[PDB]
Amino acid sequence: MLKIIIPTTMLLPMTWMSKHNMIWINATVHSLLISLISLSLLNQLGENSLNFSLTFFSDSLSAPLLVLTTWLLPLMLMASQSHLSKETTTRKKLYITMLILLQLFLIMTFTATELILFYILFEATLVPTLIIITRWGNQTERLNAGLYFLFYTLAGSLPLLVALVYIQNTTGSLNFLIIHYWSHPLSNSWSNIFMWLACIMAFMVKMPLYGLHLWLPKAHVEAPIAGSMVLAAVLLKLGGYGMMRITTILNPLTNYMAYPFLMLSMWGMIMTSSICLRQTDLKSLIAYSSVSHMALVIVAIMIQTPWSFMGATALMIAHGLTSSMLFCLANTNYERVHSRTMILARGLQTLLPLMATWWLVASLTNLALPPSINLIGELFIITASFSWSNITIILMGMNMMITALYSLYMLITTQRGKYTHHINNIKPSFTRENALMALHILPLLLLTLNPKMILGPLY
Amino acid sequence: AFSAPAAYLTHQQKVLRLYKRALRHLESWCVHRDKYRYFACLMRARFDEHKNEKDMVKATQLLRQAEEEFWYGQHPQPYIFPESPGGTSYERYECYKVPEWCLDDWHPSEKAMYPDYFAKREQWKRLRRESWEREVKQLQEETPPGGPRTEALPPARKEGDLPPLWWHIVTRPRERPM
Amino acid sequence: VHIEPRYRQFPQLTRSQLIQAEFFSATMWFWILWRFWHDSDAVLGHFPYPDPSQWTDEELGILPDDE
Amino acid sequence: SGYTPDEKLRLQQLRELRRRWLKDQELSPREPVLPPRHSIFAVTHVLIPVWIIHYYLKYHVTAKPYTVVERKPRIFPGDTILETGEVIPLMKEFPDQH
Amino acid sequence: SDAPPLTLEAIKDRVLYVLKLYDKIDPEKLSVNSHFMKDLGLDSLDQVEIIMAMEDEFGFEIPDIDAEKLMCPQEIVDYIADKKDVYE
Amino acid sequence: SKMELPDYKQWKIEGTPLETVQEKLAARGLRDPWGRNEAWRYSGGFANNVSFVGALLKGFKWGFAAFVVAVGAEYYLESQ
Amino acid sequence: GAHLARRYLGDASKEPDPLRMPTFPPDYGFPERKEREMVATQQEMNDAQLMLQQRDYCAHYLIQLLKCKRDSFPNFLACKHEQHDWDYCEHLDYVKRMKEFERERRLLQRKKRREQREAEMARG
Amino acid sequence: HAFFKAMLFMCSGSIIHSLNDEQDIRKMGGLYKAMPFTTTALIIGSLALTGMPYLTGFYSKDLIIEAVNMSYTNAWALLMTLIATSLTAAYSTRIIFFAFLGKPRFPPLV
Amino acid sequence: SFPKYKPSRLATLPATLDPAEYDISPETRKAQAERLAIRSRLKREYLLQYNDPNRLGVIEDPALIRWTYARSANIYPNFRPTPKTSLLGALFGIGPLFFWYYVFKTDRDKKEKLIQEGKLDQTFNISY
Ligand SMILES: CCCCCCCCCCCCCCCCC[C@@H](O)O[C@H](CO[C@H](O)CCCCCCCCCCCCCCC)COP(=O)(O)OCC[N+](C)(C)C
Ligand SMILES: CCCCCCCCCCCC(=O)SCCNC(=O)CCNC(=O)[C@H](O)C(C)(C)COP(=O)(O)O
Repeated sequence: MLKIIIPTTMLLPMTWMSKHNMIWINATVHSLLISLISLSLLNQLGENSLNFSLTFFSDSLSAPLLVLTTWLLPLMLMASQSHLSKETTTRKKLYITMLILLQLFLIMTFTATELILFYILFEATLVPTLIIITRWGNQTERLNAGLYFLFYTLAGSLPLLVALVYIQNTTGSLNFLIIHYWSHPLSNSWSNIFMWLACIMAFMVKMPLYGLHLWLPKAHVEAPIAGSMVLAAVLLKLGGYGMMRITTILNPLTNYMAYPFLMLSMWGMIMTSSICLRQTDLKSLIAYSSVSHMALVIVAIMIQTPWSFMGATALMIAHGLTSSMLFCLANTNYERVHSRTMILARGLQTLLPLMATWWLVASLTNLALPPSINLIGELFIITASFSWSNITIILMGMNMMITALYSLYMLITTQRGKYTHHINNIKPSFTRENALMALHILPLLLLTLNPKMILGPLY
Repeated sequence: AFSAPAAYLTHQQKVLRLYKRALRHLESWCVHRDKYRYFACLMRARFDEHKNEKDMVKATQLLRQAEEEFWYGQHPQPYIFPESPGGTSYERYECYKVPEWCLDDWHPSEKAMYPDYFAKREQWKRLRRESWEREVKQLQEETPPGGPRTEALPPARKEGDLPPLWWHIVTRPRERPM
Repeated sequence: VHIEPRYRQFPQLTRSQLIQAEFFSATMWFWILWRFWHDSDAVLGHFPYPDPSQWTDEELGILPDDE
Repeated sequence: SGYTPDEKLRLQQLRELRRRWLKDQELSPREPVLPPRHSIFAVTHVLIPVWIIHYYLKYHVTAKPYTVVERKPRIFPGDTILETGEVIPLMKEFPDQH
Repeated sequence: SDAPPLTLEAIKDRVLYVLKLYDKIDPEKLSVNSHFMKDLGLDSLDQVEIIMAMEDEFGFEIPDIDAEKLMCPQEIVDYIADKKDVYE
Repeated sequence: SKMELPDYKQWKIEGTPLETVQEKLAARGLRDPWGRNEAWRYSGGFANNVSFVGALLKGFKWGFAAFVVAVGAEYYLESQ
Repeated sequence: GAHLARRYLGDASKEPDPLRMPTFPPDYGFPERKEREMVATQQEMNDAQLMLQQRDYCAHYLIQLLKCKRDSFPNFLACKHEQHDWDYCEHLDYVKRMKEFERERRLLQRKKRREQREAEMARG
Repeated sequence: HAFFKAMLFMCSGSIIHSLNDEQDIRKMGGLYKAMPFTTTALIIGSLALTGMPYLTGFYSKDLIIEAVNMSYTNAWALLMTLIATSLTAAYSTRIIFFAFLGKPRFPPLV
Repeated sequence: SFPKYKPSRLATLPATLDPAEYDISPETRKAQAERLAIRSRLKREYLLQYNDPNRLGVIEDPALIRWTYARSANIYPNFRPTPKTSLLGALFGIGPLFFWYYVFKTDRDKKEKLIQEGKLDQTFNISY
């Protein structure tokens, strides 16, 4: 699959050899071309994966994620060139280099056949993200956010490494195919319980799980717009992909080791949906929305059924697109008024009608309106949970109401009412921002047209 | 809405407000015109019976009983004018009110239409720009040294002055803008 | 059709609206009368409701309190 | 009671300015300078859609089993079948409670 | 269409019409600039009743703080004109 | 277009319930100074209005005449 | 309904119970009873697809009414004889049901009174 | 129900539009003669809503009531249905009486 | 004389029913004067920038900034572990989790016990 990896490593020197005023054009054009190339991975089989070599393979679960990453890179490039206009040429090239390196690490992570290689790449993704957050963030909290982003990850991932090597000294292989075929049940002992915890906690903290999520609001609020985009749409799905991969060796311990995490996921989904109802920061509201959706995904992965896995895959794809769109929509208003408070700029539908339409579509998709893929994933997960236990329909149902409320709340706070009188610097929407919104929203409904592409291997 | 409020309401002001509220709610109770006129005359006589009370304490005590009686006997669903703060059309047209500064961002193709309107707009903007320094100086002169004590603003007194802080009052969007 | 305000007088009425209103009221009443003349059973009932107490024991088959 | 002279004078001046501003909102006769068959509805909105729909249902939808399922027609005594020609017997010699 | 574009002359005519139906004022003695307490000898209750009559006639409410200040028919006409964006 | 208000002295409370209100207020020593302002709602073409039963049976006469004609024709059309 | 007042306020011991009814043998009071017959075949009602609730003892009149309705389609006011026949059949069915209700009430009250009288006679 | 409910709402909207977007029946005077066609339509719709015989509302509401009368059903539900079908005529009478009969109560600019 | 109206949290007392505004004394009038003076000074400070022809952007309001900072960043530095805080945190953060765990564990145990005995009527239950 080097036909995708090599063009990114070629994006690197092309950016570093570009003329000072042509970096954005070249980067965007060739990133779009790389996305078009990566579109060919959607042609999957029904029985096994695409085993390209001893190192890399593609599956029906990782191909949509790869397509989403390669599609997200150009969107980040367009969203970044506004607030980086005054930067020097060298620092702009460094920023683009960080973005390209992040894409390369994510591409190699989603296709690694080996669990230690997966760990190495899934840990290497931290350095570009941390550098971006702590160098190009705007306020003084960013430094603290970086620390919160770093150690929260590492404290979860360092035990996993130990567990991984332990497994390789017992079974002799960490290759995913051999691991799947030579799978054996896990007994009920304290050592197996702690091995389960070591294998699970890293991906549960990257989701993030409720109670372990405190890093996410900081990281997604103090980051630049591209950083928030990549953190919310792709980097949160590393936990889901890793859990879906690693759960093949944890049965039947999961059958009873999932209870605390299931309880945390459901109650914290309710809790974060409620938190969204009282939020003075517009970016924090989107961050907590991400927390709630990822709690739903955690439940789906933890109950371990084919319908749950299908719904979880669809929900990850839909959430990535939707949250990236919401972050960009909030960043437009921030760039206009230089403040993140939701009740500062009001009645924006009067001043920006097409932006109000984009806001309406994003909010309608966030609350899982049929037949959007958000709804497909949510409904599949809810049906699987109902099969798991009939009482869950209470909590899930509760969430379905609360989400809608806060979603429309945001819209009604930002677009309706009367405009603030003293704010007179609201210029007409640029073609770049409208194109960004359209390129976010059109793929969502296009995938709604053909939903089996994002339903995962269990389809 | 146009007048600057005071630090407090006088006794006479409170009595007048209670009289108006009682009349309106009684009209809400008495739908027909002749019945309303009858009971409004009765209410007027009831009000002017105690008009000549020299004891202020007893006057405010009578007002207290009047407010208690009104709150007990108020109409639960009083008539509200459609554009009043409780009416069915209170803020119906606020979505059509667009601030004037938006016109500063129109494309030159849009400004190619309506040339004379934009010429008049340029004249108004120039007048505001010339006027601003004087408006600030007048407010500086007329202000007591311990800051303003009310929200009232002075008029223009000089030969060709303009009343200070006039731009956003004069250029209100409209009552029926679109 | 131009109709101007009146300020405390009865509004101006065109003949067409009065003709339409009277015609439709008349057609409603004619329809009601015609349908009642032809479908009285729909309102007054069609079959006589029998009372039970005038049914003899012979057709109801109850014994004379002896066996 | 009433206004004080300052409020009256300020209201007069603001009123003059506001009436001037509202007079300026008017349009001169040239302001909108614009820069430089009968039954066709029944054809483009009924005939064309029904042609496409009929073609799609006749040659694509009904090319698969159970795509357009129609409930069985009601058969009454004394009827004759179109294909088999079978006639249905009558109904058991009504007691005739006339 | 909708209601005609109310003018200053129409507003003044309507206000004077309403005032001339009041039994406590003499129609001959009443003028556009006549004061309610000074020239006409009314008290505050009569002024409240006059404001309520104007509210009924034009179909919109005048706040008490603003209604306390209108003392002559010209002031009432001016307040109505500024409220309804009438300039001719 | 270009219409003036009717003359103000044609409005009188005589012959209206406002007269009854004035008489009842006179017996208590009171007075109603606003009756002429309300007289227009009773003076002109609003002088009289139907009752509820009169309103419900709006077009009963014409419809009943038509019904009688139709039934008479039916009675002499079955004689064919 | 008056029967409701009789059952709920008066002695409910002698009043028929709609849920549990009839409580006497069908041949108890009558010397012999005729078996109620049907005119419509099961296949006939199946072909007509009436309802599971319209396949009562008056189904033949309903079938004839539906057939005449279909045959006289544009003239939707021509099948009045058939509708009248169906209505008369259902009216007779309801009359039969009321007769059963009264038979049960009379049997209940007579049986209980006779049992009380026999018990009193055996108690003296 | 669709027919007469929609046309009753259309008549109410016509009244509202004529009287300068006024919706309160207390300020709606005598419109029986001022709005002849609207009065005719509203009267016919009110009679249809109350199940006056041989109108559109008769053929459904009459059968519904006579069917709840003949069923093994909750007694409280039957009583509440009867009281509600009385209150229906009650509020239709309220609308007609307050909106069309009597003397005008709207602002003098007609 | 008439039935009395007693206020609540979600239905507060009207101004005209307030005894406190019907017995006034000069220091109350002085306090109202200073309140109006503060309001007028803030209004003038706002309106001077609002009408400035050279002002482009957002008029910064320290009240909004203070409100958001108090709601977001000032909370932890002013936190003390007290019996009230500890008890409320333990309750609201632990009780719901164990309640839902008990409910779902009981339901799933009952369902599994029904499955083992072979009496749950799982016919047509293909998709899970
Ligand atoms: C802030 C959010 C962070 C994320 C939270 C992650 C949740 C992690 C919780 C771990 C889940 C379960 C752990 C162990 C499994 C069973 C737990 C125990 O209570 O069950 C009984 C265990 O019995 C007793 O409970 C003994 C354990 C008591 C000591 C454990 C300390 C618990 C204190 C809780 C502290 C909070 C931990 C989290 C710190 C952050 C079962 O009886 P037993 O059959 O014998 O043990 C089964 C194992 N066998 C088969 C080998 C024998
Ligand atoms: C609908 C159900 C609610 C019914 C509520 C109504 C019932 C309450 C009616 C009785 C209440 C009273 O009269 S309370 C009587 C209060 N007593 C006084 O006011 C004595 C001092 N006089 C003055 O203040 C002025 O002369 C003034 C009177 C304001 C005139 O103002 P002007 O001359 O300068 O216009």
